[PDB]
Amino acid sequence: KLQVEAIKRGTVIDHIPAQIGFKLLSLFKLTETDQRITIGLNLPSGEMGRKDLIKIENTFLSEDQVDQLALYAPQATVNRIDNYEVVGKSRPSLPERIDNVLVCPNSNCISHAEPVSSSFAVRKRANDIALKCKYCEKEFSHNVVLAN
Amino acid sequence: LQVEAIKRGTVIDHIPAQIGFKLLSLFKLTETDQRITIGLNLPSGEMGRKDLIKIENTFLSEDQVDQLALYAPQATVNRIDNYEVVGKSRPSLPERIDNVLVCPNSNCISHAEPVSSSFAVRKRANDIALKCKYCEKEFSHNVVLAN
Amino acid sequence: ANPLYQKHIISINDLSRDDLNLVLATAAKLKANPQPELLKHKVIASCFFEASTRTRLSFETSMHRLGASVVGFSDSANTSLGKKGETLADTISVISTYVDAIVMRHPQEGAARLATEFSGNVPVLNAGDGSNQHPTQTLLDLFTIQETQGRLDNLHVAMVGDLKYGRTVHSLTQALAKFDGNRFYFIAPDALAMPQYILDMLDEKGIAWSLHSSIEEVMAEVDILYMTRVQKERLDPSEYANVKAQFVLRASDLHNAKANMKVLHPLPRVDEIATDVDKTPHAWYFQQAGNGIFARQALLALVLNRDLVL
Amino acid sequence: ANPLYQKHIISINDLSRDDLNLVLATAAKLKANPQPELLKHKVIASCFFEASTRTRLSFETSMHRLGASVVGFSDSANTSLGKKGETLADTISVISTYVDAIVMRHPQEGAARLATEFSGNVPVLNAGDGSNQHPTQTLLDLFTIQETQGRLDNLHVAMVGDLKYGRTVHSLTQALAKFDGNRFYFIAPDALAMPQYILDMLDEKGIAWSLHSSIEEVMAEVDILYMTRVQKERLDPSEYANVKAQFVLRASDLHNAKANMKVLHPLPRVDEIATDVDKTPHAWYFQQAGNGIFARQALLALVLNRDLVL
Amino acid sequence: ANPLYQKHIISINDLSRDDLNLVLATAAKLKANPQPELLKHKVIASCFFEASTRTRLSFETSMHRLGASVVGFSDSANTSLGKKGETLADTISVISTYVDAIVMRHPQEGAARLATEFSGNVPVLNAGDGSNQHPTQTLLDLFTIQETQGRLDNLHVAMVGDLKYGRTVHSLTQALAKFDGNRFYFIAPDALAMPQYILDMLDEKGIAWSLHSSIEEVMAEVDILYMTRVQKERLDPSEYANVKAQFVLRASDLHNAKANMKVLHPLPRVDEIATDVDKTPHAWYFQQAGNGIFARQALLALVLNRDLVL
Amino acid sequence: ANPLYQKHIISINDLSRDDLNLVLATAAKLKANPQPELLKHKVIASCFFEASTRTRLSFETSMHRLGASVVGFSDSANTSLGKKGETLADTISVISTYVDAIVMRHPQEGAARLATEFSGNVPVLNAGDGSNQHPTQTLLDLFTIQETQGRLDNLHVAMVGDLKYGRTVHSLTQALAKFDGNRFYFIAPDALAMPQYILDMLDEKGIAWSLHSSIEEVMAEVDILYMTRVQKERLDPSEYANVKAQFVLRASDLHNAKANMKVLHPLPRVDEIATDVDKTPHAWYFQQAGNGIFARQALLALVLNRDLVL
Ligand SMILES: Nc1ccn([C@@H]2O[C@H](COP(=O)(O)OP(=O)(O)OP(=O)(O)O)[C@@H](O)[C@H]2O)c(=O)n1
Ligand SMILES: Nc1ccn([C@@H]2O[C@H](COP(=O)(O)OP(=O)(O)OP(=O)(O)O)[C@@H](O)[C@H]2O)c(=O)n1
Ligand SMILES: O=c1ccn([C@@H]2O[C@H](COP(=O)(O)OP(=O)(O)OP(=O)(O)O)[C@@H](O)[C@H]2O)c(=O)[nH]1
Ligand SMILES: O=c1ccn([C@@H]2O[C@H](COP(=O)(O)OP(=O)(O)OP(=O)(O)O)[C@@H](O)[C@H]2O)c(=O)[nH]1
Ligand SMILES: [Mg+2]
Ligand SMILES: [Mg+2]
Ligand SMILES: [Zn+2]
Ligand SMILES: [Zn+2]
Repeated sequence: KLQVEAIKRGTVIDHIPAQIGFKLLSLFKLTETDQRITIGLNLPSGEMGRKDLIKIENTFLSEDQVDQLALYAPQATVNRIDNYEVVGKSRPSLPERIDNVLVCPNSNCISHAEPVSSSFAVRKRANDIALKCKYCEKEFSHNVVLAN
Repeated sequence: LQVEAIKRGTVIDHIPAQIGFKLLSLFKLTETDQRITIGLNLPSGEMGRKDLIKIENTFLSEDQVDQLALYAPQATVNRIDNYEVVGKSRPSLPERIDNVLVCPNSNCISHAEPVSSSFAVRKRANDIALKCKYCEKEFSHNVVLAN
Repeated sequence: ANPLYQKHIISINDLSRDDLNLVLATAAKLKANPQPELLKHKVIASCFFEASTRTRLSFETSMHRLGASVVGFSDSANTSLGKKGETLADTISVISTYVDAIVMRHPQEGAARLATEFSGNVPVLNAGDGSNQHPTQTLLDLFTIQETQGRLDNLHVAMVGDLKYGRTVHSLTQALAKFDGNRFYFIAPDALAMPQYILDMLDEKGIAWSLHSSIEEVMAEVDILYMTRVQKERLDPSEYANVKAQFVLRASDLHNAKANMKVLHPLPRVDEIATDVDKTPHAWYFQQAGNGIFARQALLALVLNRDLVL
Repeated sequence: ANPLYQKHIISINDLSRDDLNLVLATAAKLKANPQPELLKHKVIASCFFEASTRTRLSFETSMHRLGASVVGFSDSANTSLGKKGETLADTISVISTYVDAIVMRHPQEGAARLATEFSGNVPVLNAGDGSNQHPTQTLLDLFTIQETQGRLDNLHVAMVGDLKYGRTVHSLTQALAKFDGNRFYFIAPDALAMPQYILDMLDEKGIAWSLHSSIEEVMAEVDILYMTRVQKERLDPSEYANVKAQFVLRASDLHNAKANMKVLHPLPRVDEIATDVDKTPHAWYFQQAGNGIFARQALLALVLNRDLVL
Repeated sequence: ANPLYQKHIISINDLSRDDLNLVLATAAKLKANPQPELLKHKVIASCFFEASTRTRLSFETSMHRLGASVVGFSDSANTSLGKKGETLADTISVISTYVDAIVMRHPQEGAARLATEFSGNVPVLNAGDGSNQHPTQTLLDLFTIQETQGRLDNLHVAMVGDLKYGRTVHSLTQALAKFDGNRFYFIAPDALAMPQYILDMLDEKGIAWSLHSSIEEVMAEVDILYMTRVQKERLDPSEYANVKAQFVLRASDLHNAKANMKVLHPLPRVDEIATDVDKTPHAWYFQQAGNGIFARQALLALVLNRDLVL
Repeated sequence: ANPLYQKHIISINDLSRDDLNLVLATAAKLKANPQPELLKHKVIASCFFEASTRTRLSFETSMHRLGASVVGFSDSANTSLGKKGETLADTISVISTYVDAIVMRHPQEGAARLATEFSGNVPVLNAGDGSNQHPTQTLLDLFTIQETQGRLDNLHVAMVGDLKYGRTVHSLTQALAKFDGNRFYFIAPDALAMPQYILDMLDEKGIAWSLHSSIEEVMAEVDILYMTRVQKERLDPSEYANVKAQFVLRASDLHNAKANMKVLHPLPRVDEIATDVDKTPHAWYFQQAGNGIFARQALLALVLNRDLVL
């Protein structure tokens, strides 16, 4: 059945949008470990047609670590696994703040080329999500922040 | 098998630990619709541990294999079709490396400009030396890699 | 300790109605009863990474009126370190080992906030960070409204000029919207309209605001007429001359003004207020400037002193 | 009177081991027990003919911490008199009728020495004269070593970076060579090697020094790792990138460092020390900068006050 | 003689449709068969009171391609000396005794028109006067559209970017409005909309135009996509970043573009056209710049040579 | 066509010995019999992004001596405006639609090479790219040696001065190393020695070279004494003064010089050649500069004219 076999224990992030799995591995430094990791990209899915999938053994994510996925993989399923059984399923929910991973689109923001981590207050609108920079205090569409 | 066999495509085996993700990034291997399966930190009989990249319905040209040499010089590029390994190659040092490197010379024209980086390669005194196409300066590969 | 002791003063967004009232009460008190030795033996850094003579003179005077010593710089580019390679982070890490408080003005948004992350236990006061915040200007503006009007609630406030790029009008509107029953009149060319994000903020709090083509539309009702600079250098010279007429104030415009009405302007004024206004009892822009001393003293005292003796 | 009362402070070459110890003892004392009125009624000239914001802020803060008043200038070229025709001799002849001490930084070697010849009974303190001396930087460096190490003798001191053009490393080496049993490790590209005249000085005193290609060669033994700036603008951009790797410090380099080891840097640091070093207990460059206040206060107190009350 | 012989070329509003067609016909002919000695023994002044390397190089190359000699200057060199003591009138009164034609660019609107009043018999060609006119840019734009589309009537023209402050798009719109059946699509942020005096002009002539917030709205219908540069000045950094995605073109935006559609841009295109567009068959901004040579040759030939070039 | 027809001239390392001999042969011919109309109707761009009066005057004179027209600019004029918004790629993409060849000088290494990638059919001649290449200087140097010595093989060549940072001596050494039997003598202070990558190159080819601390060591054996300027920047004032006497030539140093020996210097020679050398038969630096005209004419003729000049 399975190209990427079941694991005894750790975390499986399922239901990741195509072209987003690699993004997650990169942005969240997921491969910076010695633990065994198995990945499937462009896998078929019933519920989404085509998906990415990341398994990380002997590793678990907190609730906000899962929530930090919300912006890139809102319908992801994070499965906790021990002794071969899914002992927990959770789903990302918009966090109150997003640190480190975003870049402020204000070219005059002090955040650029200074030894600080980016930080954004999160608030859902209606047809997007607004991101307000901790430093320059400007608020942007998530669609603007996420792009170039 | 944690990452099962494929019918047709390329399997890059024997990648050093912590080099598999770097290869995915540098060479944009995941910018495709084809099914990719990956193992990182897998046990290896000959290496202790390794990384592993499988790209279905996809084959690498000879110079594409050779671009791996600076990162995974002992890698094994296997071509697969109908579940059979039809070819094995090991990267050889290329004579030029384009696109992925960054010239360490801060005054090089390459930085502010719509051109691809390019370095001529010379394994010489058993060091690998990289000469920038633009500024014509030559650097140790260790200096070019850090930047 | 008082609620502002050892706090950073970075943004009007971080200050509550209670905070603003405390600063203003303290400013009235120091105005009435100066304490020239309050900050004796304190050394304060006056760091103008972006030069601003008037704000700097004002801030340094406030330091001296409380007895503190002052070290600092003002930077065109002419300054050693100075416009080049060292990070602001490192500059603050160093200076915060020297002094008891840092007052700083900088051309980049967020610069004062970044400074707080490296100043350890040394308080940072933002004297202006790019197009973001200038909280002491807002505090002096608020102090002036409160002193002349007797309150910060249920006011009719007109704002006139460049409402789009005026950081001081955005901050003042945000601050007044922390109080109840205020009503706003915005008078600006369409190219320089008060931004939608401010309007949405007002709408959410059920605060009334409306647009008007001229000052005479609302002169009868206004308590505070807050005039802003309109920098020609971001309008077409022809465009500016085409639109200036409705954002320029002369003494004759004040004929039906209420007895309590005050005209404010953060300065410099160039074209926007004719000099014949100066002698009217409504002119209050130089008094406003004067009040910067008391608002800035109050902030320094509260931040650097646990319990205000009075 | 103390041995430094009314003395000029021009060169580390003029200061004895006893002199250095006195300054350092006095700095520890003022650090522990400040004397904010010690120099009350003294006026000190802060004369930066060559601009240096960090040194000037440091020096002026020290003046204010002792209660002195400060007059001065900082000169790009923008300053009346100011870059042109009047001799430095005349400038000093005038200023020394105004003030009680002159702190001066100048782009020409020997400028502070020349000043002493025209300042009459007014003490001159050299805050940097071209590529020659910067004695207060050395004193703050020494104070920092002494405070963290408990001594100035029998130390293992590594110096890393531009050892050829660093006036601060030459002076520090000269000063430490006034003490006994110190051993030096010099880590620099061949183009920026510690000069032969310094090496000959060490050889004559039987002080051990050796060259090393990397910091890891000596990390296990080092007490003080003194990192210097390497100004790109005197290496080829290609040359710099070719050689920077062995003169750049990261937290990972500190794995086998002794518990007492401190990393120093006169600042600004740009490339030479990664920010991950900052949080290690070995990072001491901002503390070092902080110590400039106490070393500079000690110097001013000793020079301007006969008998240190303590 | 030909209709433009010895005429001044100051404003697109002084050139009739027949004049425009004549310049373009002459440009096509000189492109097909050069006349390298047509203006032999002519001396032309290239007077760039306001510097513009690209416009100046283009104009001077055109002079040389016709065999004329060139004298001139580029300015903004009274950087801190100040503005002229001597009037532009006097400068032109003198230069017009030297040369056979004057090509001039100047920071003030109307400068070329004033020049014609002092140049006597000598023709003045306007290479740009402030935010007023830039007729040869419009001529090269028109020539480029005519060449790639085969006509200047019944076209669907999109203009994108700073439509408010672009003298080049105002002129091109006025020029295309001299022809019949053209349809306009204006894509601009609200702050940078095509001015009303332009829309009124189109309305008087019964010419259809519409506003759009995005290029994709119109891509499938456009024959010409005329991009302009959004000046960072004209905006706040944060504002610019919020709007940018609208006025920026990348190759993927062209998927539904008509095969004949050409993308133009008067240059520099720094941000608004991604380099991936360059290799598409639609990219025509460098060819456009190239056509500046033939448009400017044509104008020089017609103004200075009595008989039509054939 | 001739081997250099329509070729880019970017680097000495791309020119073979045959190419070098061809340029020099062509230079000799044009010196003997000028061809003032060879490039009639050609337009050449003289693009000095980095200013260089002497190189630019030389190159433009060469263009005119062949009858070509010239358009261009000299820069470092974005003095405080800032670096380009527009890419060098775009500048070249535009200019290459104007002219028949581009001669360019630029402060960044690789700039001329990048230009070739955007210039299409238009040849690019490198007049200097940072510390990388300056091929026409090497060509004029070679032509001068060939003319005065009668050959480019079996020569004894001394190079003196800043051998470390002189792009001109690196190139001349690489060029002479394409010929046979040449012997090198490198006279330089330790801080400014000929780089190892050069010595390795000579070692691969079995070419003899030796280091000397003084010109007299080698004077009696040299055919060419190639002097370079020691940049005061590259050193400290005191260091420079300690070393100067080694790399400075005066007439008395030439007493034992061979009758055929010529002294060259790419200029300016400010310090290193005393004016008393000028009237000796060995002084050949002005004749050398003169030969720049013929070397640059030769290159322009070969690149732009299909057939060999005969
Ligand atoms: N020992 C295990 C158990 C399960 N999984 C993986 O974890 C994911 C969730 O397991 P499961 O709930 O059993 O699959 P589904 O029923 O499809 O769950 P969902 O509805 O979330 O898709 C699956 O991708 C499965 O392959 C695993 O890798 N190792
Ligand atoms: N249909 C197949 C066949 C092979 N492989 C993979 O390709 C690699 C090499 O194949 P193979 O020659 O069968 O394995 P080895 O004998 O171990 O070869 P080597 O000595 O190179 O390790 C292995 O990772 C194997 O799992 C695969 O993914 N799909
Ligand atoms: O752990 C896994 C899960 C899935 N897969 C591979 O992914 C594909 C789907 O296998 P699934 O098991 O995920 O089917 P599914 O219906 O549960 O999918 P969802 O709707 O929940 O998204 C199959 O091709 C399978 O081989 C793995 O290789 N490993
Ligand atoms: O295609 C593969 C190959 C290997 N693996 C997994 O990697 C581990 C090694 O399996 P291998 O099959 O690669 O063993 P090996 O002896 O050939 O190792 P090398 O020296 O050739 O490197 C095993 O745990 C296996 O499950 C896969 O999951 N998929
Ligand atoms: Mg499922
Ligand atoms: Mg194997
Ligand atoms: Zn920001
Ligand atoms: Zn390079």
